[PDB]
Amino acid sequence: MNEEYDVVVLGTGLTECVISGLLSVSGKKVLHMDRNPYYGGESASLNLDQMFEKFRGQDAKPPASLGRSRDYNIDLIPKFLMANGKLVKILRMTGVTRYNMEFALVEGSFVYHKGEIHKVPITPTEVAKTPLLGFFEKLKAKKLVSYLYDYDQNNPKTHQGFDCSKDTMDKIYKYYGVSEDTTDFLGHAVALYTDDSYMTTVPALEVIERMRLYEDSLNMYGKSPYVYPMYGLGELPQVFARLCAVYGGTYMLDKKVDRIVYDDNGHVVGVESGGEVAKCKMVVGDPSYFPEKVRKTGKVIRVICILSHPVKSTENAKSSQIIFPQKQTGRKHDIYCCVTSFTHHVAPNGKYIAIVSTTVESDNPENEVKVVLDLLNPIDEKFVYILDTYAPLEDGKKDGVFISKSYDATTHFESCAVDIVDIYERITGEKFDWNKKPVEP
Amino acid sequence: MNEEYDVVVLGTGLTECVISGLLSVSGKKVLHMDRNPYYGGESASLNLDQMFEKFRGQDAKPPASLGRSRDYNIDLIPKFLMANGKLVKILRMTGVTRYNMEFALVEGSFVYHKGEIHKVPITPTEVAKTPLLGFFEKLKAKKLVSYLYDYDQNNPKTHQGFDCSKDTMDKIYKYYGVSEDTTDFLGHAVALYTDDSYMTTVPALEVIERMRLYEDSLNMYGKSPYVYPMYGLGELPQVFARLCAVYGGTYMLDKKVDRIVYDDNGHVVGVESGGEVAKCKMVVGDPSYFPEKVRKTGKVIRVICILSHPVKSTENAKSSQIIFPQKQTGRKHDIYCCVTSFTHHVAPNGKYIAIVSTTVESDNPENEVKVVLDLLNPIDEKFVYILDTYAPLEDGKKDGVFISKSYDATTHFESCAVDIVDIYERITGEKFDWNKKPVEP
Amino acid sequence: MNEEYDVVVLGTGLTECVISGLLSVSGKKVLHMDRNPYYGGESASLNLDQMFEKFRGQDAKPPASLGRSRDYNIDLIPKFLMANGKLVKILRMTGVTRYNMEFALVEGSFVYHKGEIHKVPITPTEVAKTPLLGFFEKLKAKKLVSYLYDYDQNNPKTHQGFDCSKDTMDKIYKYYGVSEDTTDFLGHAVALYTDDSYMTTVPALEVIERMRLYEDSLNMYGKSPYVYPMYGLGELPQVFARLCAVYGGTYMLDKKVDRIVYDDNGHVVGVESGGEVAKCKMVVGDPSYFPEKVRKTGKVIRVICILSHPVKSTENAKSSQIIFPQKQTGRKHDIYCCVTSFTHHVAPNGKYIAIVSTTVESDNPENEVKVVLDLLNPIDEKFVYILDTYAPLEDGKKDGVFISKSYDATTHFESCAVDIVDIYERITGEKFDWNKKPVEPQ
Amino acid sequence: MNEEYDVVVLGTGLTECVISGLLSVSGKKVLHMDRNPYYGGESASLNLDQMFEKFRGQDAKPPASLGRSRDYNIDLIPKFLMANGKLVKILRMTGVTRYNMEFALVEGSFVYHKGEIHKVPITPTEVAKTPLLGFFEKLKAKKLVSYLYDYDQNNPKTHQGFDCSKDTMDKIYKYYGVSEDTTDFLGHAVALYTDDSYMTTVPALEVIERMRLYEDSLNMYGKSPYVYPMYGLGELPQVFARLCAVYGGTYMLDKKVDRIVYDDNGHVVGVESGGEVAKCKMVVGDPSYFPEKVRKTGKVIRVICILSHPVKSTENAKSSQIIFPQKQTGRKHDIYCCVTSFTHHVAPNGKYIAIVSTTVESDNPENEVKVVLDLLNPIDEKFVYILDTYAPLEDGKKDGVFISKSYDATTHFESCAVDIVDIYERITGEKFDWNKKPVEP
Repeated sequence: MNEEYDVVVLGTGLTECVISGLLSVSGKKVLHMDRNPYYGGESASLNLDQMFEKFRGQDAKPPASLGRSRDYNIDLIPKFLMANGKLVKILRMTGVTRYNMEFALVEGSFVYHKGEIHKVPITPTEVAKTPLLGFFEKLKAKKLVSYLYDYDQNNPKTHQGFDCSKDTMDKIYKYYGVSEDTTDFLGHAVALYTDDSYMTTVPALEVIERMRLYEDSLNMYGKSPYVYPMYGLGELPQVFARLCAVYGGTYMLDKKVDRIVYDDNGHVVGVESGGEVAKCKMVVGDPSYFPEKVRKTGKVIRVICILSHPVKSTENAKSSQIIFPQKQTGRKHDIYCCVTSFTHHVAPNGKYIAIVSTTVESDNPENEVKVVLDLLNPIDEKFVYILDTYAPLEDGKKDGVFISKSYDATTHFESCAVDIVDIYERITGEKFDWNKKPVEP
Repeated sequence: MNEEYDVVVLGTGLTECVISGLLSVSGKKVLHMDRNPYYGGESASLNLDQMFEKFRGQDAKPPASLGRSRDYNIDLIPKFLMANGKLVKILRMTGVTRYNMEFALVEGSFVYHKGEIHKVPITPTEVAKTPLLGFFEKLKAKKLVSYLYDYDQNNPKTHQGFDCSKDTMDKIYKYYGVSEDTTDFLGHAVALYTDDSYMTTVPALEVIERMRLYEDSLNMYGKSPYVYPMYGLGELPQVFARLCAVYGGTYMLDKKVDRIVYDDNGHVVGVESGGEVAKCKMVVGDPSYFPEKVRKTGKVIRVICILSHPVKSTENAKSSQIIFPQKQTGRKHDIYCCVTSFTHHVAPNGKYIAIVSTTVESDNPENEVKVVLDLLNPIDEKFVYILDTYAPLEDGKKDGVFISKSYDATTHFESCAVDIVDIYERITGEKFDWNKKPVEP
Repeated sequence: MNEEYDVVVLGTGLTECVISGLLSVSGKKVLHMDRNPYYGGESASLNLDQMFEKFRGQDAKPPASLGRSRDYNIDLIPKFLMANGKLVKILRMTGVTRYNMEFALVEGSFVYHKGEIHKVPITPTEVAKTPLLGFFEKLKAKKLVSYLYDYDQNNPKTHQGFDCSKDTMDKIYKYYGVSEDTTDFLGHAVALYTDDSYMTTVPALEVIERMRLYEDSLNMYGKSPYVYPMYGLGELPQVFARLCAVYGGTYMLDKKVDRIVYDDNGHVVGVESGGEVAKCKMVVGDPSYFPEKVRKTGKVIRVICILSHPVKSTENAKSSQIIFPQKQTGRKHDIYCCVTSFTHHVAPNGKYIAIVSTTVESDNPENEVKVVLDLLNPIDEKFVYILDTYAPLEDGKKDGVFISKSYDATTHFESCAVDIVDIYERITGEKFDWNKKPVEPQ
Repeated sequence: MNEEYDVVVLGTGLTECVISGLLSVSGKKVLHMDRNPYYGGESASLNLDQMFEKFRGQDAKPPASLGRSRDYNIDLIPKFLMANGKLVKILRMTGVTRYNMEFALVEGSFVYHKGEIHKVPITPTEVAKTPLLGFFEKLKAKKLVSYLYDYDQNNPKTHQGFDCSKDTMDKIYKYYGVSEDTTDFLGHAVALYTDDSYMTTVPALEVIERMRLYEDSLNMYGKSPYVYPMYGLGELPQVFARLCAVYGGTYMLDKKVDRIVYDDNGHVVGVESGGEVAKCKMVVGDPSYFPEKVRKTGKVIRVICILSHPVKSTENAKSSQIIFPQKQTGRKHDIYCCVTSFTHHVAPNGKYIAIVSTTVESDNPENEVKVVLDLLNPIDEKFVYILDTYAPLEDGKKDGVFISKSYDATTHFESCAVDIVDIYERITGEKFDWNKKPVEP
């Protein structure tokens, strides 16, 4: 405490934890602090007593019918990992995945359409029979998926008049005559886009590669391409604090940040806590530590629901991804629902945690997610969690202050992984090297 | 019973079950029989009462201190699965992985050396710090393992003077100056070879692929590269019997086979049971059904131990792989010990199943594994299970009789998977297509 | 022409011509250049006047007794094709073999032993009676060759204690008690190995496959397993230049290369010629175009002999393969002699071209082949052709420069075909697909 | 002349010569006779003086403008050999190919279509560019020919919905939508069928084998699949007579056959010539020797033309096969025209032999081939050679008299080879062994 460090990291959300670990295994001396006595900040993992204290009052105690409090590990901002996606690869680079850490598969992958949720179809055979599509759209979509699944960039016989390395997806969509019913599950539930702007801005080959990653992971784990840590995302700050200890640093909880110390040029030189100042060349943290350097970008509502039953139409799946595309709901933002339960040891036996999340568009944020909550009824206990979202004004290169974005409403980790890579590139000034390997402590 | 079939399959060991499943999803009409009223044959799954009847006498009763008899699911021939290895990939092709069949990971991977048990090192950092190696061998082995994981055949920068597609491992071993201390854990515990003859007979790239499979399998769930079914291998005949039913067939248990019916040219034409003959073009079975068409290849001892404690030096692992390389024991065959417990629901709470297996070299097989049994003490109950091993004289193309090999002493499924692939290739006359998908019933 | 191309190919030796043709039928846009006004470079096809200018002087004229100069098509580096071997299959893939191109059979296949040359024995009956072996070795080699031709990998009755998929040839040789006299003609004249290292490094099943290839080709064409193009190897660049034209390109002769253009990372981006620069992703060529990227591997002497008579003991053969195994001559390299004549339209009527080749071991290269030349006497005209051999330092994947090896002394094309396959694999990064089929020209 | 023999052979047509040769190299004692002082009988090789004597009169002498009479070797029944076809393989088994007998390739292979002669396309690239097909048929036939050459019976991936071991060509033809423009050159000029009945009577895989034979023969030397002996087919009887003496027999020319001698059961026992009888177990001969044991099957016209120019549209080919499919000529039988010249030393330098042959349908045989003769004009000399054709009533097993068929109109040897194999199988009672090797003289 109060030394000289290469970097000071503020906050124990996943983005800061991963950046901090990447710096430590690269040889940097890291001081990592958090003002709270717990990990995660806005993305903390709470038990049932903590949920009632936070959402109902200091005196409020949970009813016995909800079960034993310490059986709950409720991640306030739950997200699944794509089995071989960017975050999984970044976590492997830090080495924390080899610890006493288990990833378990998610049982379900579902998408919404006309008041019902259905399994996400992958193969041309499944698309030709999927209840998501009408009779005439099934035929057009079966041909589209056959072409995309049979496409080989190096084999011109499969090109059939398109160069997906250069052409965008909108031309391929219009050629096969598919509607929003096809592009929704394809673009949002398989390729994991959050809006349809990709149809004109990215080559079709990139979209095809994303669908292949979904199929690759799905065939590896069976039921879905998604994994989630046993006991929930709260395990990640724990392993990263042990990782920091292995490399000589320590995670300091319950340490309030008095001020950031800047020089005459406005560049960071230290962080002051309890009258002591720790010198550093850079500082990294989430928006809450630099109110003067961020701007509000919107709101996200998350409604956390404890259920005593699986979601109808998911075939009694005990954990599940459910996508609500905006064009199926009359919205400009998708709604996301992820379901976890005792199978990931986040809830007692027979309990399910279903968390519904979306970007706020109106004056009645709760009403925006009513379409999802109606599919979850009956709900034993419901907690409304609305947060403001922030983004840094500058990239950090001028002032040495590298600030992460708040977590968006998606229930997968791609956008958090994209932010992690971007922050690390802003720190190092170099393109992210996916082959960098840790140094001996 | 008395019909026509494409293939008749005899015995419900895993090899027969997987081949039988492959034939059904490929569209063939299969009659699958077993003379026993139970699944598995010599590799059956026994509870405690069944164990005592088999190994102690019809009248011998288990002591109450062993716990509830039906809490035990003891596989007589236990083997772990590589999480992304050949058998799991074949199982994915049959579709049984989508059924209600749950795999839980194995916690530990250990190798024996100079009287001690140690973790299997994978990363260059782990190899640089492992107690398996001396001060200077750590450095030689660190450079070797770094080179192998960074080796890319299509990237010439990583070759560093070797072409592993043509060069063998012995030239690379002598170049880095590693000893048996390195080649043992690397070749036997990571690459899963059973002797060192690979050092001259296979390209180094074949060894590298095996190391990548280990890292890939470990990266899937964490902790170790091995998985094992909940309730043990006895779930596999259950799911494959259901798969057969989906395709219209039935698994007939308790049906003794009177004779195999051949034509004048010696080719199979039917199987006779209870005075009825079922016509077929081919027959598939384990050696016990065709004594006149196999030859004895040796014996394998399996010593089954019930423990009330984890194995010393495995860090209280509740499931574990332990390899005893032959060069560490003064033998010509490796000894294998796999540990499972309540965590795979094969033993009651607080109980461990430790099974020691090796190829028999002498007149006192139990004494051959004494080095391992001494590390397990104290042992609550010990059962000595010695079996003869067999291999077919012909591959089946001339007579239509396709016979599997007996299960070898290894505690992983690689060699059994190779036998499955070979048998299927001999049956179909085609190279095994690792991309085949099931057909609709 | 100075455009943008996928690949630039430099030199018209056979290796470059085949690589260029394979790239064109795969759809690539190829620029093919040569500094000479003629094809082939060191492997060019010369007439008699051209031979005398090259080997005797600008003023030297051939004597009338040698016949019409333009009746000669002398390949400076002659090699036979194994009838269904790798090169024949690669040539078929390009389609150049379907042109106005005829392959003709070679009449003889002979091997040297104790001062004599004899027909290569194939069947166990021929092996049991060949003058290449002594009395007891005939019997030992008859049982060995009987075992190899009766070997069936799928039939265990024929294994007789050996698994030729795993066991090597040295164990089979030593078990049958054969000496160098058997392994020489068998390994060098039938299976076409150039040294005996295969006996420990390659499975016997591969060796058996090579002997079967020889026997199968021999039964198809009769006299020998070898074919040779009518009018000689100079026909190959001609059809390959026509093949390039079908795919829109042109073979540019007499085009000197000013400089190769590389980027700051050292990778090729273009080739500069006559003040013009043609951009390219890769460049392909023989060692002479990249002196700084190759190393000397040795020398090869070729002695080109015009005869007015067939070679003695070849039964008046008008074309012939003749192998001189190194263990039969006290050397560390085999000597090769191939004979062609009017029957392949490479020499006038009554004339024979016998070319003797070996890797140079000493300071007197001509004397190293004297054992062969003495068997050819009398010799009307003799030309000594000594060449340096080279091999590239890198495979081309780092810098984009894919360089061929110099042609070795062998008078068959397997090692050249292995070089072509390797080069093409280095270019595409994929294992050579022997089933790849041409695309239609645009 | 009056000895005992295993077999007596009568006539020196090729069929008799090859059967005689096969018998000799198998060890049988053969007597071979002919009533003529010359070889070949109806298929003899004539020089120019002999042609005018045969077709113009004893007194007619050829004009000097035709060149040196002995420069001509005109085979009255000319046929080309498939470079790797059935007859070539039989010739290899007899060993005559190692003699001083030279085969030279034929330069051109052409087919007639809608009034024009065009090169025969073999590869998919040639079919994709051939003038035989319209624009859209070019594409469909390319896919058809690709499918046939890529077909592997043991690989079901290449089947693409057809089992060519059982399916016929008509279903595959109709599926790819090819017309007679494709089936004519494919079936008649490539596969060498004489009518389209194969489309329904033989498995498609037989057709694929025939196409491979064409491609294989073409790949042996180049330019075309056909070879022809230097100096013409008259060289074949010469080597077989030399072969016969080497194996202990004798060829007796100019020996008239008085009678065949039969026993009381009607089986042959000897042949009588010049008051001497040679006993034998069997007799083999052409129809002219057994008039009471054969029946007339029709007629064949062969028109022999001497040209001073190559055939139009054959690209100045100096030797050529030209097929005229019946559907292009308004006939029920194909017309065949083969061209040879000085390059096979059958004509003087600058002269061409063009022989047109077809089965006779009408009372004016010459008019039936007029469509071809008009394409040859100008013709220096024309000879009309009409023959009756015969076939045996019995197969010879009962009476020991094995009779060959007369030569059909085709200008390739496939049917003559089929007759040879059939006759030899009738003699031996065994299926023809294509791997049998000669015995030592």
